[PDB]
Amino acid sequence: DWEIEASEVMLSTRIGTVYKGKWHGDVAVKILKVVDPTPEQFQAFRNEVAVLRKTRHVNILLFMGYMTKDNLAIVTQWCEGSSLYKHLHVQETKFQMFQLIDIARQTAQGMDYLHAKNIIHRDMKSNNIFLHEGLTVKIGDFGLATVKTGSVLWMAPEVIRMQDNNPFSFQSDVYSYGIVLYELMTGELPYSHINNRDQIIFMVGRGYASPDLSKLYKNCPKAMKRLVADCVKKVKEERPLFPQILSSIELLQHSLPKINRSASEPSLH
Amino acid sequence: DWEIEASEVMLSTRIGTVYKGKWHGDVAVKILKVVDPTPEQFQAFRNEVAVLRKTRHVNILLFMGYMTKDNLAIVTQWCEGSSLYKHLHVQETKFQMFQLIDIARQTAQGMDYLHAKNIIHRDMKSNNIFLHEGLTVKIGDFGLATVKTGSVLWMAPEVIRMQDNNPFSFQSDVYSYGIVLYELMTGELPYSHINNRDQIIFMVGRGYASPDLSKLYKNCPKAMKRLVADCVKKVKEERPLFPQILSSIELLQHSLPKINRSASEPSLH
Amino acid sequence: VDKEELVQRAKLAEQAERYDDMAAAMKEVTETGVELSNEERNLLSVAYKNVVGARRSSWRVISSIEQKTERKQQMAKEYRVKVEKELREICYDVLGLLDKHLIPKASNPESKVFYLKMKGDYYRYLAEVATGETRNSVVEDSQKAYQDAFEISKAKMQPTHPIRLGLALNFSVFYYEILNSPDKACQLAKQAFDDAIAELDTLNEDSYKDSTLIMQLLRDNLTLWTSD
Amino acid sequence: VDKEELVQRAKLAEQAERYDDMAAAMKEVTETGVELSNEERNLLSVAYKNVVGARRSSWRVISSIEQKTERKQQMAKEYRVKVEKELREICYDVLGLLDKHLIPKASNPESKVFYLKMKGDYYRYLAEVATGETRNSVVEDSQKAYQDAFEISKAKMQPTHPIRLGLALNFSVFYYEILNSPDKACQLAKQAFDDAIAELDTLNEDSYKDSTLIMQLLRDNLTLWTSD
Repeated sequence: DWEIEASEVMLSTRIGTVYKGKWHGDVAVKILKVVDPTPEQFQAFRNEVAVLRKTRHVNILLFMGYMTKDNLAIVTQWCEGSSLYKHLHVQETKFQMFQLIDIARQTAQGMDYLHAKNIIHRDMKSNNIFLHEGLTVKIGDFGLATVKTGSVLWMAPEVIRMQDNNPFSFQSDVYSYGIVLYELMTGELPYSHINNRDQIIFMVGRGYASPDLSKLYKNCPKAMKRLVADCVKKVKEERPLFPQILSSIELLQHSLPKINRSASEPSLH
Repeated sequence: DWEIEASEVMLSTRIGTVYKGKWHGDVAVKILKVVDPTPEQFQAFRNEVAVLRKTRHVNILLFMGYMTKDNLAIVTQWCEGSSLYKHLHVQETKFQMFQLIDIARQTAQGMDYLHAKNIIHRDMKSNNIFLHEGLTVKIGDFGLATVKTGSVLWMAPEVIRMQDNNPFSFQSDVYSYGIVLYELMTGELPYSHINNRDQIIFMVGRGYASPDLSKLYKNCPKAMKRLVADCVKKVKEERPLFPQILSSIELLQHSLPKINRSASEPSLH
Repeated sequence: VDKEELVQRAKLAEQAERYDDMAAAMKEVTETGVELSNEERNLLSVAYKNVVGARRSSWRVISSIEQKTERKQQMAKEYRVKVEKELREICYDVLGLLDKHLIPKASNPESKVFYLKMKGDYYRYLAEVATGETRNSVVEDSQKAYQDAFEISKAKMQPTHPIRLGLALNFSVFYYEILNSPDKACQLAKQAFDDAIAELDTLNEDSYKDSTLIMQLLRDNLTLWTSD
Repeated sequence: VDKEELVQRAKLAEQAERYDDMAAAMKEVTETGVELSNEERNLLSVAYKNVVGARRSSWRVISSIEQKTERKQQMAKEYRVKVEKELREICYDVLGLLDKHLIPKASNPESKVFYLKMKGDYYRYLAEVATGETRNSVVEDSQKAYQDAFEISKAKMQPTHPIRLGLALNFSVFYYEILNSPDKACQLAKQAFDDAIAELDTLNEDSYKDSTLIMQLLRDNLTLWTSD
């Protein structure tokens, strides 16, 4: 099937577990990193294989194959571009408004495909969203993906609760995309005015506090504000699903202007 | 599996049989175009499905699924870019030499993956090689692909011969890639000095004549001419295989210079 | 006899990225005193547009730096005044040339609408920086000059024509930016767009290709004005 | 007391895309007669480099058009002569300033190597278009100025330093383009590359970041010269 002989692979550098290399082309190989796979680890790796084998989208990191000989590794596509966490604040790229909606629409369309194929990516942050080449967006790792701790900024108040730690519904992914959208829009990070992860996750987990919503840009329309508000809500009983969120983002992209200053006739000849 | 309900699909325009539309994102749907699928047509479409289900490469047009309800269609990724036939002579893009090797290496890498997975793309031309987005190369349709007429310029003399029309080995794909190479290198088309398809295919099919190689560019290294010559040969008993052709193209890309004029110190601050 | 030589020098200066020399050659070729053709007319337009646009971009950046805050404020003021002097000099040069040798001798309506559009343009460039009574006067001249070209365009000049579309685009951007009356600008852009779409079908390939650019700029400006 | 005012005007002219005014302000700020700092020295370098580079690109395009073929030939010759006059004027201006006010008063090896490198550079720009005995003289001056800076760099200046690397790059490109002796250029670039790689490890983040650009240009020129 997708099993690939271990002899026909090359591992160039350790820049990720994940090993940059070549396999009929530049690929990414995620070695297990433990010599012995305990039955639970093997179970997790076959869940990873099964969850990756059902995703084929132009907005999802491509799955190339898995090697099970002497180690467990999943061969995935290699993308030449930052993980969008750098572009957020570390690299400070400062995209324009018209290019700042396309990323949101592409992330929504990929998440749409994931949810349509009954795939829940579970937790996701700005790092897993790879801005590969010319603004194209690729969804990253599926480590927590299941078919039905360092950073707590991009993860749902229900998801911390886990009174039974059984349930994971689509609204968790909805808020994950909404918080990604908020970070993408304002280019900043809430809860960054202070340095107490325990306190911020206590206040946001139990509904004491909400992410601030006033750091957004003067240029963004009122409809974007309503969409982001409907994304970031405390209660997710009927948090609006990904089909209608993609419809709303497409409608708003249609109505947006793509220049900042009125442009006259260009130079003749 | 990859079967997708016919109700959840949209067909915007007829710009291909192939129907531009949306499916959790902009996709391409290749409707069968005949209402009744004879048993042979159904056999061909399951061969297409099987041949597409085994390709997952960043240089191959992505397979999204197949819809079998009231019509047969394969959902494939939609790429925003020319098919490289326009860029060849119709659009006349005139790529530089350093960007003129990357296309060859990427096409060789895609064909490497295809051949490693025991997939023979059979006949291919410059049109099937999609130059999507920032110079990335995607392999196109798999209509003639099998796991083991208008234009005859890019198709092998042995392949026209077909004394039994049974055999189809990897050397056919070699010349397919080699002829795509010179086309890409020279920016022109051989056998275009005249307008007699029957005569040109008679002279090249039976070994009477060969494509001219002297139309190639002055900036070319001597090694590129040697590679193209070893590609376009009359006899394909041991025409050099795709792993070593990719190795040679990678070495020559490494040895190439990427500027035309010596550059001094850039402007300070 | 020298007309070909001057146009040749203008083309060489365009290719050499030195717009001032081509503008000077263009000035001489018109001051000679014969009827101009489309090629030399467009060469004049592109030369003067390039030089004035470079000056205007420099003035915009100068004003943007001046906006922020102590002697730097007055230094930026003097720099803006110098750039204003250069801009006024070039604008008055082209306006006087248009008034004396070009519009009066213009024979065909196509030429008349082009020269009137150019005059309205350069009066708009003057108004973009001019203040007070001079601003009011140049605004009046700008509006009069375009309106006349608009009349000739409606009377004779084709409705899919790139010059008519460009006149509509420039008239609308003048209405929006200078007159501070976005309603008229939006209206004018809308009727121009509607007429062009009405006669879009009969367009040839090349005519479609140049017209669609001004069409797209009309659409972008209309979206920018309609949006909040 | 006026030094800050002139440096502010130079910065404003740089931001406003008008390099001539910043070059003139730079000229005044050095002609005043005090020691210059790194910021104002780099402002001078970038201003003069920008204006001379614009002139040189125009001359290159003019010569390329002139190469093709009848009065076009002598017209292009006259245009090339005019651009040559402007290039010679600016080059002799900067060289005269360098000989009279800058290198003589320079006090730090770093300053001396920078000004000598600039002198050799502008003599190279003169040699790029000069022919005959003038070409020979400017070539000799370029080689002497570059060699003295090379000596002081080897004697004192840090071997990972961006100015040393840039001097090696410019010396190599002079050797290749003007002296028509690619062997010495390849040797010099190779030794500079080797020394920089030898002391590459101890580099800081910022020093790494600026040095690697000149390193990459050295590698590209080496590849271009080595290739057929």
